[PDB]
Amino acid sequence: MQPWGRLLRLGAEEGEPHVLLRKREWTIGRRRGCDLSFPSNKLVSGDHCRIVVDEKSGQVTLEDTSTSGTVINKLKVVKKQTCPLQTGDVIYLVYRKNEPEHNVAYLYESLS
Amino acid sequence: MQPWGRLLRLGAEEGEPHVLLRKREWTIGRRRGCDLSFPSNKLVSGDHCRIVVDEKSGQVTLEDTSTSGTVINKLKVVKKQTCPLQTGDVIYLVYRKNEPEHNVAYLYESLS
Repeated sequence: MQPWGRLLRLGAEEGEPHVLLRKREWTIGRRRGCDLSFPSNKLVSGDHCRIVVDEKSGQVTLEDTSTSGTVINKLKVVKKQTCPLQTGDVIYLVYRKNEPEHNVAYLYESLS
Repeated sequence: MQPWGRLLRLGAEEGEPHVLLRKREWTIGRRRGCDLSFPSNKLVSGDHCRIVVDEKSGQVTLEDTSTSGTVINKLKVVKKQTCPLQTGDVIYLVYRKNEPEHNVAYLYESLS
């Protein structure tokens, strides 16, 4: 099955290869059976999570099956709408993917 | 009224002051009238967005009223659940704040 996505391990030595997702379901875990395995990492659950692409809608999802959870850093676009704000979120009044020099970002933190 | 939260401009010289939110509603825009104004920035709408804390629930919200939107970076925790994935999202199988040496992060990108 043709690749619909890829993964790149960050902070790795120069030349880190991409992992191509050529399956409808991609498992990640400490167990050697997973598609992406981390048998020496004690902080990853046996079956930590799975990435799945929907054939019909075309939407990609990640489902956590670990004992402590999976964290995901995400950029959300709020256009003429309301949105929750939690401590740690960064507000970009101006965001440029190509040129972050022009970014105007603010870290929000509650004091309560 | 006491400060319930604060904002910090990122990427600035050392000594950047936190902006204290002392009002239930805090407007942000190019207009000089806004609580947080950017009169010289042309990429910021007259009234860009508004930050609010519910007197009742205590929840904090950011409402966008700009012409092109407001971007928010999020640190989401997925625990025994599902969640959409978008190109640019970073999956942290292992997350240690301030201890990124132990992080196991993968940048996700769609090919289709």
